Amino acid sequence: EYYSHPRLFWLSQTPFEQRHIVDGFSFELSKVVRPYIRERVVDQLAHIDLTLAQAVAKNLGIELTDDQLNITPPPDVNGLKKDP
Amino acid sequence: DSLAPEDGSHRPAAEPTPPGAQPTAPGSLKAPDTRNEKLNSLEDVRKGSENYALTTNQGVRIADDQNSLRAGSRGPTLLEDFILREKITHFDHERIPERIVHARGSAAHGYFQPYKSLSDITKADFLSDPNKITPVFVRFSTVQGGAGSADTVRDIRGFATKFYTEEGIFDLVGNNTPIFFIQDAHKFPDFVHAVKPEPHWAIPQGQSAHDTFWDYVSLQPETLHNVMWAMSDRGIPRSYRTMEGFGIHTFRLINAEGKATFVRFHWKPLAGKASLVWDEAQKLTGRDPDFHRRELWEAIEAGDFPEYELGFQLIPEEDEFKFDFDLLDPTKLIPEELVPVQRVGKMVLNRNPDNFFAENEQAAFHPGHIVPGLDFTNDPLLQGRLFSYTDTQISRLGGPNFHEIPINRPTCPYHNFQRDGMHRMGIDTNPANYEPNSINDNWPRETPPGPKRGGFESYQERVEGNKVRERSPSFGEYYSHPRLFWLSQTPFEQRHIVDGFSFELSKVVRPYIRERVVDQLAHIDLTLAQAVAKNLGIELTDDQLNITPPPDVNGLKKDPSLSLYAIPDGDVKGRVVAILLNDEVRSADLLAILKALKAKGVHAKLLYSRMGEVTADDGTVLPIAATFAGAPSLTVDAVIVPCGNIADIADNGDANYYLMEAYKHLKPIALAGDARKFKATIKIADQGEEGIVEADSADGSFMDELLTLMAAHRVWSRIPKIDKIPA
Amino acid sequence: NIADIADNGDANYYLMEAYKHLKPIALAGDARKFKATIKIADQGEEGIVEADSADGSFMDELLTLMAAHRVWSRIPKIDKIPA
Amino acid sequence: SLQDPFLNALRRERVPVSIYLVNGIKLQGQIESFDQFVILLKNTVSQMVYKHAISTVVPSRPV
Amino acid sequence: SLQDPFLNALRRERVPVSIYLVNGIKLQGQIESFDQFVILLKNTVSQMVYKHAISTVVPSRPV
Amino acid sequence: LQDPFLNALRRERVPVSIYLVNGIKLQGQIESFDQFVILLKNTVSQMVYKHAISTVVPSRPVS
Amino acid sequence: QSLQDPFLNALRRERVPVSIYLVNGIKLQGQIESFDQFVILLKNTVSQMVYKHAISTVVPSRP
Ligand code: HEM
Repeated sequence: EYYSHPRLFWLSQTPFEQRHIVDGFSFELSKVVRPYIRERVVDQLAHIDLTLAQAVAKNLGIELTDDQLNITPPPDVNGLKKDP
Repeated sequence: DSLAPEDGSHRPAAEPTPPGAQPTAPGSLKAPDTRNEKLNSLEDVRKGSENYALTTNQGVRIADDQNSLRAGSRGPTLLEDFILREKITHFDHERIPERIVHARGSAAHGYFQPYKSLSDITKADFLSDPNKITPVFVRFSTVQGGAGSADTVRDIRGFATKFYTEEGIFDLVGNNTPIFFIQDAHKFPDFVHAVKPEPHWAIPQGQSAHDTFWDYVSLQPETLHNVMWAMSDRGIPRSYRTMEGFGIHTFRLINAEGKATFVRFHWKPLAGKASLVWDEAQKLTGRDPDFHRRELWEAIEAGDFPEYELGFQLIPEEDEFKFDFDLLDPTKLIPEELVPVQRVGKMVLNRNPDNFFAENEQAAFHPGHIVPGLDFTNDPLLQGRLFSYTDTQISRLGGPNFHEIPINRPTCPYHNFQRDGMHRMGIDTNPANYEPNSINDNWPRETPPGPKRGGFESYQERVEGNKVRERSPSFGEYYSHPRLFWLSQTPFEQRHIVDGFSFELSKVVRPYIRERVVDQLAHIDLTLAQAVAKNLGIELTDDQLNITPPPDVNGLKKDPSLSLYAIPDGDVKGRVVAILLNDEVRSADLLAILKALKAKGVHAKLLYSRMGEVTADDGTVLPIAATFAGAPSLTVDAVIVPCGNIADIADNGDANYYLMEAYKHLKPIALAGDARKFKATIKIADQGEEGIVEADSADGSFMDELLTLMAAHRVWSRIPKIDKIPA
Repeated sequence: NIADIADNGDANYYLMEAYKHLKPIALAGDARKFKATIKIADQGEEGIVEADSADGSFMDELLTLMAAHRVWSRIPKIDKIPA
Repeated sequence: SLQDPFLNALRRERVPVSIYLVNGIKLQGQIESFDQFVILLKNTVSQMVYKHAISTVVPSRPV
Repeated sequence: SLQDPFLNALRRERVPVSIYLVNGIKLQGQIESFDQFVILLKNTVSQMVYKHAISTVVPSRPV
Repeated sequence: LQDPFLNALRRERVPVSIYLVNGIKLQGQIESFDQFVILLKNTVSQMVYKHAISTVVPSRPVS
Repeated sequence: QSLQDPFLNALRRERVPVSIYLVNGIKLQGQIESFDQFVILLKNTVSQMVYKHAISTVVPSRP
């Protein structure tokens, strides 16, 4: 299982903390030269949270597809919606 | 279903291509056609990878490389997992000692050839025939910082060339200044400890701006000449391609009759001289600390081979004493006004290595690797160096057999009676391991010295004196060379020197050291000491103000060869320009921009607020290489902002600051059409200003004004205007 | 003597960088004229402590901003500043 | 004379060339002008090259 | 012919030049005057350069 | 003598070794000549000056 | 407009020490004893004769 922990992490973060995460990925990803890698990392992000993948994909100039937009988020972790 | 992209965009073109165009790649895959005898001799130890099975080092194919062998899908790891143990073990022992100094360094392959036979003055086989091509390996470097320190630090640069000649390896191990810090190798470690991080806490990294270094300087004025160079823009080059290189010591050339001629070696950059400015250099260590290593790598992939011209200062034996400093003192330069540099040949650096550890990290340069035709002098710093570069290999590269490491392997024959190191590769078949030996008819044999292909024999210099530990009195002059240096520099160059000292000195915590360094500066030039002392808040005393300047050097009041920018020889081929995009670039602007630049070999990188693409006004699709923040003005030589939807970027913090930083660092800026509204941020007048190219659109005229600013490297005239801008 | 530093590139940028990185800034008396560079309003702004002089109140507002570490509320306003 | 028909070609064709000097240096650019004694070689600037110091002219493509 | 206007402008404009000789030495300075056969290059002293020995004359910037 | 000898190499289209003053050895076939220059062919056609040539050596004998 | 004759005459007349760099890079020192169209007599400790076609540059040891 790969996604529910990232998700937990992400939803525990304050809004400004999440901008930072977004900008973190966008910055790093932008120095990956081979763009197919950028896409594949975005694809992973789609499985964690769609807000997140949208923001990053915007910043890299990527359109999430219909497929990607519909990806079911992973389960809560033991019924948790956040951990402060 | 394999993991490479379907369209093949994982794999770079085997073609000269610009910085950013392609992923970078090992020389043998990016430039397979480039060859030379060294690079082909390496073939036996290269390893490919495609269409091969993953295996243990012992040859066993691996089936699962994703798991330890455990008792159960959730049990302990077992000691019988030899695949895991080998894989981890090798990883565990990956690292070898970094260099004591010049640990941080960047290399490439290439070749050299002489312009004409030099047999008049030396029997050095590699200089015997202009048709003789000699493969080289060159490593440029900093001095102080560790192997993982920054590239653009204010330090000396090293410049080491290994010549793989037909009569042995010749190592030319030089720096980017023509003198050294110290006079006798016995104080080598003292100085190096003084500039290296402080021992209690390991601070600062690749910087001289600390207490101990200046403490030392202040107590050993022998250092001042080279410290001058360091503080100048010389100590923060633009590119390894854009600095001069020096052998420093006087050596000897020896010809077929045994005539000795003194010589000092030079590398002269066909790219010309160019250096950054401090704020730019310092902040660039943060924005891209691999800046030099990168620029070198890319320049080479891009076809912009770094070229340097090997030149000699030659001084006849009977001139030893004509100069009013000592030729053997390594803290003195030979002014080119008194001895000019004669270009002798040329070196081209035309291919990157395949593996950085294999080839760079393990290479061993040593100045005492000379050949017949060359010899040493009594320079007491050189004398020292001879000892150290052999010794240190024993622990850096693990033993006496370091010459067997592929990159270090000679390309001519090598045979002797030396047996048995650690990690011995060669398997000697000689029935004998000693000479004289009758059992193998004394092979291999001594070779009497001769015109070419002879034994090495030292020049039979007369030695007369007692066994003493004493500095030559003739070395006792410290100031006239600094003075010479300083008066050769342009006014803006001197501001930089001043600000150099002021900055460094300001991070010396113990103020009495600041005073003592100022006192030294007083003995070199009073202008200089005043400016620095002002900036540190020090009043020179009456005593200090009256200090007599040192003599001219052999009647010289300046030497233009010591300035970077006296006579600009700045060259645009290989340089890079930032193009600031908006979502609606006026295509015929851009067409003309890239077309002009391309004609003079100048690279562009198209930048935006985000990655991906934007579209031109005519619907040409413009791929973005990095964002404004991703590739700061630091990394480029100029900034161009074409017309279009200026509204898109007009209020963008990052695009504005791109320009403000660029302006503060004296870079050319070119604004077309509505882009001229950016003049507002750079607090420029509406009248215009020199260094800001502006027009309704980018045309013949617009581009030429810009490229011409670039041939001047920087806009020095801007200096007075930049203190008001807050960047 | 604010006049001393008022037009100094480095002192201004010190403030601009500090502001872009969401740090607390405190300006007494004529130092308030630096608000101009940070493109701050005359009304005030949260995260910029300001007053005729440094007193009990001035210092406490500042130290309290510090207990919050950074001025997160500033984020929306920083993209216009060019630092 | 064969010098000039050839030099003229290279000039009007703005072909890039490699001038090899007797001293063994290599020069590069585009031929801007020439007479009985010099060649002007265009790059960033123009440079005057003495034909007495030139050993060989090589074009970057046949003309 | 060409030498003359080229040299003349360098001088008149006081623009720094480099002069690469056949012996592999590179002289620098400002062109003071010339001749059928020589050039005077100003630095600390003026010095006399025999044209037969010059291979290229290289301006530091456009004229 | 220069023209009997050159024409013979040109007409027979024989490989020649041209050594220069610096010591460099060039190779190929002589396509045409002039009072001042020679055109040597192999990969590209290049223009050598006679003042820079030291010796022309035929790869094989002519009349 | 000859310059090389006034220049060389001035040097000898004032008996001022000079450096003469030859075409192979070699430095000669002395005072000019007298000269020709074709040679210079350089008085050092011995009077020696230097061919002008072999001289690159002539350098006064003062203005
Ligand atoms: C003359 C001034 C000097 C110059 C131009 C100079 C040049 C250098 C350069 C460029 C390197 C980096 C070599 C590389 O890329 O592998 C270096 C490394 C080294 N130098 Fe210095 N150096 C100087 C003074 C000294 C002195 C005085 C000593 C000791 C007395 C010393 C001992 C070393 C050692 C032991 C290494 C590196 C370890 C190794 O490569 O085996 N050098 N030298």
